[PDB]
Amino acid sequence: TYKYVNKKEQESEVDMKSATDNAARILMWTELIRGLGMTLSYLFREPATINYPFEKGPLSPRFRGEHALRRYPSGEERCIACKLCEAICPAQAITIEAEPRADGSRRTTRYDIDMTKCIYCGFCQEACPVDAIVEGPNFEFSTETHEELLYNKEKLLNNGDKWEAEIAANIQADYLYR
Amino acid sequence: TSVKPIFSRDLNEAKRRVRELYRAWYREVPNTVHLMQLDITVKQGRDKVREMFMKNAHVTDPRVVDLLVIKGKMELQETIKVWKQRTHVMRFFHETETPRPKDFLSKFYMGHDP
Amino acid sequence: FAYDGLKRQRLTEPMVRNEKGLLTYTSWEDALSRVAGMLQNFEGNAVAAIAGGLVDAEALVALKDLLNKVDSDNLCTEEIFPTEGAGTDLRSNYLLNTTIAGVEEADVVLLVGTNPRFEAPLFNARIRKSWLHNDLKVALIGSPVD
Amino acid sequence: RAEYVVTKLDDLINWARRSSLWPMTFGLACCAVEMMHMAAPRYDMDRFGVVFRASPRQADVMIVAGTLTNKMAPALRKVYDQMPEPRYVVSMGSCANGGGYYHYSYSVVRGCDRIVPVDIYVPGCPPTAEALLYGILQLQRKIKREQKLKIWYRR
Amino acid sequence: GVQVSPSGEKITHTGQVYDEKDYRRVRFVDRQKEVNENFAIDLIAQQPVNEVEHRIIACDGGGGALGHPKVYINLDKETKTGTCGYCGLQFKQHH
Amino acid sequence: PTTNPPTARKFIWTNHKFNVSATPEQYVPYSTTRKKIHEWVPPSTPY
Amino acid sequence: LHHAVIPHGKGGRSSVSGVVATVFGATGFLGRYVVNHLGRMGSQVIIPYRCDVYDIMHLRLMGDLGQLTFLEWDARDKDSIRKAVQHSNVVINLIGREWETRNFDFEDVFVNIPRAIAQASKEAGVERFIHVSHLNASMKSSSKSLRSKAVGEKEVRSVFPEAIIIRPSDIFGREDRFLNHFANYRWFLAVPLVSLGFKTVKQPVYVADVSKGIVNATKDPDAVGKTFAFTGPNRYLLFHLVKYIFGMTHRTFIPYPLPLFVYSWIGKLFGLSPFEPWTTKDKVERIHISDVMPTDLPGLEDLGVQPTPLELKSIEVLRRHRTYRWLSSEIEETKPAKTVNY
Amino acid sequence: RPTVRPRSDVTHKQLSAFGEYVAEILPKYVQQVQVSCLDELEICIHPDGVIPTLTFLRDHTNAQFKSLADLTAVDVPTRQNRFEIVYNLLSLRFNSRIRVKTYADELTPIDSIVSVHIAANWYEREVWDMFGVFFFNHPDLRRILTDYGFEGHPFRKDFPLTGYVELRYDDEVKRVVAEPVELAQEFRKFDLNSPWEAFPAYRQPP
Ligand SMILES: CCCCCCCCCCCCCCCCCC(=O)OC[C@H](COP(=O)(O)OCCN)OC(=O)CCCCCCCCCCCCCCCCC
Ligand SMILES: NC(=O)C1=CN([C@@H]2O[C@H](COP(=O)(O)OP(=O)(O)OC[C@H]3O[C@@H](n4cnc5c(N)ncnc54)[C@H](OP(=O)(O)O)[C@@H]3O)[C@@H](O)[C@H]2O)C=CC1
Ligand code: SF4
Ligand code: SF4
Ligand code: SF4
Ligand SMILES: [Zn+2]
Repeated sequence: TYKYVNKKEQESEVDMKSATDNAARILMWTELIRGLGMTLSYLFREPATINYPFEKGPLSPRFRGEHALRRYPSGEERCIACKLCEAICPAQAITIEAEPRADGSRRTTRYDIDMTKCIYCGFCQEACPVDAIVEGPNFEFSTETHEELLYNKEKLLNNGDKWEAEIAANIQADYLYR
Repeated sequence: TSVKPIFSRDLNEAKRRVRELYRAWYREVPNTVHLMQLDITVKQGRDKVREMFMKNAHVTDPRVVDLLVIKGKMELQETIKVWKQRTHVMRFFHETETPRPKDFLSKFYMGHDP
Repeated sequence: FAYDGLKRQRLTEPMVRNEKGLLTYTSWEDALSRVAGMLQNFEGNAVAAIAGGLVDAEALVALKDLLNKVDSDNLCTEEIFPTEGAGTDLRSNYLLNTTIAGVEEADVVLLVGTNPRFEAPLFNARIRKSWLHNDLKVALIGSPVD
Repeated sequence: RAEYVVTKLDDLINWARRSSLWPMTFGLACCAVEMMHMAAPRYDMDRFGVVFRASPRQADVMIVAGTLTNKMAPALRKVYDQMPEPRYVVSMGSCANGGGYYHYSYSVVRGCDRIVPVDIYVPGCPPTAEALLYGILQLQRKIKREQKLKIWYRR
Repeated sequence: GVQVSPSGEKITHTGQVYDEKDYRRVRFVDRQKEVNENFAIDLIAQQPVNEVEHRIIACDGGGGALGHPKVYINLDKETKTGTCGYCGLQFKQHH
Repeated sequence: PTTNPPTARKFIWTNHKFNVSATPEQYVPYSTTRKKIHEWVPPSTPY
Repeated sequence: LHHAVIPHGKGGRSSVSGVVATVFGATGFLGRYVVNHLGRMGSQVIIPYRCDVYDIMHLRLMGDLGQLTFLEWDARDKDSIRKAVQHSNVVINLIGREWETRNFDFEDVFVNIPRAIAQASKEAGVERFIHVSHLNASMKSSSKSLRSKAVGEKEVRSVFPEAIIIRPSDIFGREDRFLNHFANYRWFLAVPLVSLGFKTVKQPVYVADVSKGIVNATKDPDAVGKTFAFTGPNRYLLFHLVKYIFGMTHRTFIPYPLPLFVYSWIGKLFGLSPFEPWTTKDKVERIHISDVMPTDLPGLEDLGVQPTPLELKSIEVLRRHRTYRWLSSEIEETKPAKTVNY
Repeated sequence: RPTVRPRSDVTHKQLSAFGEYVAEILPKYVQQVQVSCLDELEICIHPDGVIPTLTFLRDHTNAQFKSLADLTAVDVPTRQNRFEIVYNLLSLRFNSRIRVKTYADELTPIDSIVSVHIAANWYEREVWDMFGVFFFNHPDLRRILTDYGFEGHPFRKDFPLTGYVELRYDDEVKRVVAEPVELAQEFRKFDLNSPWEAFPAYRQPP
């Protein structure tokens, strides 16, 4: 199936009624007036703009933004230093050098994202078998400097010690889809 | 060893092809300094042309000299035209990186570089 | 499990003795200058070296050729080996002249009063491999060890 | 009094520079698509006095969207060195901040900051058009808190 | 358990405090040091021991899909307690 | 969050901070690593 | 030294040099090159600014991601010098404006800034206090700055001994105050230079020669007190030094000689400018005190640099001052100056 | 079978039949026509015979392949002629694609098909820029994608992932100039390559 878009030319011996119809399109250029009334149809509409800091537009629970390290309901940093979250991070952004915690437990001494890296792809929150690293719904965390985007572990736990009321609602809204 | 040549035969025919190229830079260094504003006088601009030809003299294979000419015709087509910049042509000089000491003794007052 | 050792009590900077008598930290420009001063000064037979343990077969030469250019042979090592007859000569008096694989192709082993188990532990394993498989008999000479 | 007059002049001098700042018709990558959605009828620049003028001489801020390659880099500082010098800079993306993808490639500069100095950094691979908008509202107060006549009086 | 070093900086989960003779303490000048006050070494210790009835039992983190792949412990030791490597939750056998 | 409020977990913050941009009370990176090497201890005993 | 002041790194731009340094006057002309020659090789460079955050943007580059950290201060307080030089191995002094401000005079700037620093720097425990006086400033000079820039050269030695003191000549470079001074005399009828230029022998020096000299002075085991003098070759004469400029800058050149009876008073007319003045009482007189012969001092060549002649790097600093129809003129052209040995 | 992409046996005979056709019509410069499980055809040739089997495939009633799609150059540095140079073509008339690949050294060029397929004016230039395979009889060979002073042929596997130079602005000379490469993270080559063939009897017997 194919459809011609510009193919109508056939000289039908244009009658004098179909001439003025064409000779008044020209000499009154009215096809354009059908455009001026078309833009006049929109100043009388409601402009879709929104007062940003007072009206921040709509998102969804899977909007992935600023990373954060979640935490079990009884402290206990939810990371267990697997290293299958830098083995997949394609931007090569994460370095999670670890040790035994001196409790005998197994936790990070090091964790890192270079947020000037971190394509914000979601591979690390879907790979984490424990739901430690997530990618929160922040999108206002711009910075005046380059060093404030090198979130190591203390800027990134306490970040997860901030949005956990707001993360878990979205994680609870989505653990059926994943 | 019964290999296929390109743009030449035994080396003596592939050095006029090199001199025809030196025959194009030496007349077009004074042109570039005029066109695009450069600090160079003319002589440290031309001496660099010889410096970058008196780097690959150790070659003894026609096909290789047939090939290095071509890349020079690129970078002359890119310089007789202003597709390059002050930046790109004043990149040959290596003015920034400090020339590391060739001598043994100072070469490991910094770095494990054999 | 000794890789913990390469990150502990390990020398980093070139130190040098102080006007008080303590060790300070300085640069290669200052230490080699002091060492070289005490090598252009004393020469020949009062200038010597004691290697030992964990040493290349490359620094042994450079440390040999350096001290031979000030005509010294006092190049010594920590653990004694004889010299009374053909000590350093004739490379059959300080080697496994048999292959270490050769322990398989053998019916007898006299072990002088040493532990292959704890001196070169894995020369004892070929002995155990050749203790089990091919019927070998051993005679250890001195110091009963388990 | 003189200081109080100068603080208010320096608070009044900036109201113009921060309200009517005219960014520059940059591009280079996906990130630039979100600037269009910040010119769109949802998050309007023009409501913030922010207007695309496609020449630096008419400009007041560079918005660097996209991978700043090594071939584009002379054309990026040939352009930053064509404005007047109340000039500001904004680095949209993780390709422009550090080179997020392509940090280890050979034809990519590992940050807009290698070349032009920057006032603010907007992260996000495609930062939401409401995330440059948070930045060029933050750049819009980063020079509300500049004191250019105060430090002339005490000098 | 953020406890200050004799220099003045704070200690993290891990002792990492820059020494007094270190040059990389400038970066906190006119600034400060983001350090989490809630050490998981202690909060997990501030948590009782589930004195369960069975010898082999299960741990999760409150939701099978919401964390902690389901591993099982052997509670034969009465002296020590059995723990999951994922959380730090302790258990006992009661008999 | 008046009729569907969240669950509190005795670590979550109570006093939320805005984007600390260029003031103090901002972020500065570390090397949270425990220094991974140990050099030597010269004695205070000459010979 | 410690474990991270170690220079374990090749070259620079991501390496270490153990040159954690304070450089106070890094908002102007010389310090922007010093930071460049420290940051390029890999070095933390503490840059205290008293000024606009907008004027320190060009210092945000020439820094490899953590080695450039800034902080605020003012000369008229304590506890803002005892924070910069705390975590340092090196300190560098580049302060000095060119004139008297309403609040900081020649003595408040060339004597009391190094004194407070160098004392506040000796207490911290740093090893080096590279200081920059100005050559021709012994004492009893015709000016008022150089009569005070030797006072600082003594009030530092009496405070922080074993300090390096560089005494450079009159410096030139892009956005300088030396060649771009005489270049802008063309806005008037002509150049009013004294005695038809003669009786003023000058050997200027390029910035990077000074900066590469400083950066290598903060690393040698030498220079534990050695004074210096960064002067450069080609000891020019002023009339021919300016004729070179206005042949390079092809506008025109005619003298208009004067005594100091008036040419030091015209500076007092332009000295009545609340902004950066075009001339002063004393900016006229440095040009005319400028007379020296090198006697014994170490200099550049025994510090790491082979200095640069003005014959070569003069395009870059005067190519702007030209008109179209001279905007490309090839220093092949333009008749190099006459150099005097004496 | 519900997850295994049915083989569709019909269009594997159509192409293999056309494979013998292209070989016996043209024994010169042709070796091992092959056709994969994926129903697509491969006709490897000697590099002296490129144009005689691109004009043929552009100008022939039963092999109308007048539209070029790609011209790659695969690097395999375990053979003399490392640069395999792959053409792939398309019949509007037959709705069939094909692959016509060749070989080359670091110095054994291949004549250009710009007369046959003008589309390869730039696909050849990038192969020169990326790999360094010269092309006889080509209007304006030169770079497209790399810088104007980029010494190197980057897609050569000999070339490092981050190159030898990187650029930055030098206030002392007021230009974006190069000093050699100096990383901050050192790209961590991971050893993700398992044992365990995964494809037995689809392997290399010694
Ligand atoms: C009784 C006996 C005596 C009577 C004697 C009098 C006899 C009658 C005279 C009739 C005159 C008819 C009107 C004359 C003007 C017509 C001009 C004209 O013909 O324009 C034609 C031109 C198109 O030309 P062309 O190149 O051929 O394009 C078609 C190609 N397919 O068209 C164009 O290209 C113009 C397009 C420009 C559009 C710009 C938009 C204009 C915005 C409109 C403002 C609206 C308000 C109007 C205000 C008016 C001023 C008060
Ligand atoms: N460049 C030249 O022509 C020559 C200079 N010298 C010497 O070299 C050194 C460099 O001076 P240069 O940098 O060239 O001159 P600048 O004009 O560049 O001034 C340098 C810095 O000094 C700072 N400064 C001056 N006075 C004060 C003050 N009272 N309180 C705080 N900061 C102050 C300024 O800070 P802000 O930017 O905030 O004003 C400026 O950044 C000086 O010792 C000078 O005498 C010697 C020979 C030639
Ligand atoms: S995958 Fe999750 S638990 Fe494992 S190291 Fe990464 S963040 Fe920690
Ligand atoms: S979101 Fe993607 S790019 Fe970002 S840290 Fe996670 S895995 Fe890496
Ligand atoms: S950061 Fe992401 S969206 Fe922006 S240019 Fe790079 S790949 Fe495109
Ligand atoms: Zn558990």
